[PDB]
Parts: sequence; structure tokens; C-alpha cells
Amino acid sequence: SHMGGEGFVVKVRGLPWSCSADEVQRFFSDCKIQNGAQGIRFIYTREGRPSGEAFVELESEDEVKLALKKDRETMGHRYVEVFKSNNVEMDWVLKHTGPNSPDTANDG
Repeated sequence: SHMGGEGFVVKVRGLPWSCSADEVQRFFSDCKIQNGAQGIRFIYTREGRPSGEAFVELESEDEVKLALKKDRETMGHRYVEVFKSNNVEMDWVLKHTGPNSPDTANDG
């Protein structure tokens, strides 16, 4: 079990290097993607090339779950992992390519 955070974004992992936002949008055809292809952002490195990962925004948390039910399916050639991403996580991993979560639970 893995969650990035409570957000209207999902995390799309296992995408081919040869795909654009069109193919990823077509993958989430059963999901209402926020702002269309502008809601989709591949995690591009300093090398100007995608990690094979993206963040897709969605209109509703229900739509996020419809994205999560397709977590397994083969896109391009490979199996795709669909996680649940927060607006905070999505923004930070696009600016700073790092799957390391801001783990802070000062509890007692």
C-alpha cells in the first residue's frame, strides 16, 4: 500500500519515453482530467528527458479513484503504477525530481 497524499492528482509510473501527454490522457480516458493535457506533467530531469513518470490532475477525488482502479494496466508496452498524489507532492517532484516524501509526524 502506497499514498503520496490527499490530492486531485495521480502519479503515473511505467510510462514509455516515446509517449506524449496524448497517450497518457488516452490511458486515463475513463477519468475527467483537470485542464486536459495541461493537467498532465511528465517528471522531466535536468537532462530535458522524462523519468518515465508523470503527474495527472483530475477534476474530482472520485476520478482519482477511477485512475487508481486502472493501477496495473499496460501502457506503451510496460505495466503502469498509478498512485495518489497531493498538489504539494506533484508541485515539489516536478520542481525537484525526488519520490522521497516530506515525512514529519511530531507526535506524542
